[PDB]
Amino acid sequence: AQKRSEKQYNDAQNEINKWQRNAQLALQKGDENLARQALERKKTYTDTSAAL
Amino acid sequence: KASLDTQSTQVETLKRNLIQLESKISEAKTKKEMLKARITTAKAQEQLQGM
Amino acid sequence: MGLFDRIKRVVSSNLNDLVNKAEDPEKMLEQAILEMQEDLVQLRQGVAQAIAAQKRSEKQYNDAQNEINKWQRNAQLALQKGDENLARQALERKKTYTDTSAALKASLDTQSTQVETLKRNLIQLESKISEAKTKKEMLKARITTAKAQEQLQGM
Amino acid sequence: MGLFDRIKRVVSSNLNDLVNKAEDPEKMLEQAILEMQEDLVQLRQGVAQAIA
Amino acid sequence: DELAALKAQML
Amino acid sequence: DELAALKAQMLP
Amino acid sequence: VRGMNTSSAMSAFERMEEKVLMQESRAQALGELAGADLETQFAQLEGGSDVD
Amino acid sequence: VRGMNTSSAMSAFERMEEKVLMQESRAQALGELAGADLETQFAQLEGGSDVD
Repeated sequence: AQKRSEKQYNDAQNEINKWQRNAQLALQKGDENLARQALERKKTYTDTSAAL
Repeated sequence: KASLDTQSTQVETLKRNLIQLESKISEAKTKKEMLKARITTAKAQEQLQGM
Repeated sequence: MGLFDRIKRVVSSNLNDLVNKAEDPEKMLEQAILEMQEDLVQLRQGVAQAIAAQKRSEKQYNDAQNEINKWQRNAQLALQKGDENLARQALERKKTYTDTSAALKASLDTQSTQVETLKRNLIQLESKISEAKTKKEMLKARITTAKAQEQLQGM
Repeated sequence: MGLFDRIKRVVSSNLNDLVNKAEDPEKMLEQAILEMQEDLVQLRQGVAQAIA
Repeated sequence: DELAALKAQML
Repeated sequence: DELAALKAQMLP
Repeated sequence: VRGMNTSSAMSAFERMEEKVLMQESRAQALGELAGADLETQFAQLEGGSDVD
Repeated sequence: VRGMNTSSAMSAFERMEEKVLMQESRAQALGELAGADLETQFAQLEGGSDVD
């Protein structure tokens, strides 16, 4: 179970990196909504990670 | 247009609510794994304590 | 109130028993694999019919074009005949046919877009089954490893 | 909800049971061999008829 | 349509 | 505030 | 895509959780085997052996 | 032409309302799929990809 949580935690960390890259890409794209979603996503993952 | 504007606001609120609801279930789902791990550990601990 | 509580307890006990009993990765995957393929086949049949329909529509469109060409020859014949009415009829018919062709073209574009969307969806669907197939093989491989691992742990 | 859950388990078990009964390499090949041969004979006959 | 017919008449 | 930060990130 | 209760979707979700737990459990079982001194000694021995 | 209760006319009217609603519902379902971050990221990614 600990390994599974770590994998999930690792996935969240991996997701955060991917999401951050997308946000940077979104800024280049000029779409405000895509950038906004990334910011919201970053906050929940960090909270989940801290709890985890 | 008037009906649509009122309708649009309701849908947006529902969408916002839906996102919050989705977030809430995900948080709950995460808790079960944590809850399962402590419970299993607790079960293991009592046997050791009894011995 | 008491009855509702009793129902929940019975349901919870039944649910707990049910998930463990039916939790077989290999059995579920095999059933799932068969079902997606069957669903895909139905979609493929529909796509084939749509493609055939588009071809049929093109043939109908071609016939209209052919009719216009035949009518154009008639207009030349009308001049030799010297009858005003025959020439007038051909012109009116030519105009509606062009309008019909435009409508047909719009329909064809919509049909093409639908087919393209279906094809795109099919490709995505096809990719999912391939991924699932790859996953199934990987899942099966893991199961064999687990059997090997347990024996090693035991000895 | 319970009925739906039961159906998935039943369907998977039934599907697994059905494939397992018919999962014989020799039997599947034999059944397959008979079908193609019959088809081949029909196709050959059809080709001969077509030629005629 | 009448104008179109006149052109057709030539042939 | 996060949105403002995102806007700053976007400009370069 | 939603990953909803879709029967195929549901089965995959059920299967994924089980394999990860099993793999983790298998790793844990391996770790228990690893914990023994003879196994531990082999790891130290292996590094020297690899160079040779 | 009137579009009156004519049985053929009536069926077409009934059918037209249903398909539009279904199409809208399908679009809404697609929109829900679109709402997810991975799907959103792809759109940003797609524009860059198209240029390439």
